Amino acid sequence: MGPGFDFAQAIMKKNTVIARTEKGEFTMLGVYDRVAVIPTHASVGEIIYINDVETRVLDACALRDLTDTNLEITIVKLDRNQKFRDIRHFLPRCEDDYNDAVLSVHTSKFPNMYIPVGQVTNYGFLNLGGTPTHRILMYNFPTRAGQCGGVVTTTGKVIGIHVGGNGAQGFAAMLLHSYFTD
Ligand SMILES: COC(=O)CNC(=O)c1cc(C)on1
Ligand SMILES: COC(=O)CNC(=O)c1cc(C)on1
Repeated sequence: MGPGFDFAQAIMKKNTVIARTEKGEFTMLGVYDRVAVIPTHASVGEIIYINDVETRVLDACALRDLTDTNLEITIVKLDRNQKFRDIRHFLPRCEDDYNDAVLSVHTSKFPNMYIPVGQVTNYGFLNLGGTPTHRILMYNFPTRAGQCGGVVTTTGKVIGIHVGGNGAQGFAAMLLHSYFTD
């Protein structure tokens, strides 16, 4: 409807795939080459389905900060025959707050879904499903089962992936440029 949704759509149409693990179907953001991200609770294994194609996982790493605290981001390298458009220049360098964010989801259950979530708070520490987690972003939307791995954008920036909610607020893990230096 407006430039927030325009940026979000441009990211979904070229930089997302549907990832299936034993723990369900997730929106998965492709970042550069064959490298993508998914929430660590997806429990990526040796094989994953990508748009319903059996795909070998070449490498997967559950990120933690230098306090050895969960970040809830897994970086996956896929044995795929095609590279993602490089979107690393849209990743923030620092932890920050944001206005006017969009959460975008693409699965069999929720195709072409875009949610204007509004203001995003650098919340930081949260107990997420019993797991102490850092760098959590918070927004006041009653997000639901099926939105995990959804992409959080502003106009011009890709700032996080949706990892949970409590029924009133939703929670995302930050994406930082430093995660994807090669
Ligand atoms: C909204 O209430 C909160 O708990 C937010 N916490 C902070 O202020 C905070 C945490 C980190 C890291 O940087 N600022
Ligand atoms: C503050 O309330 C919560 O932490 C709600 N829990 C989740 O969002 C959650 C995510 C996963 C996986 O398992 N539980």
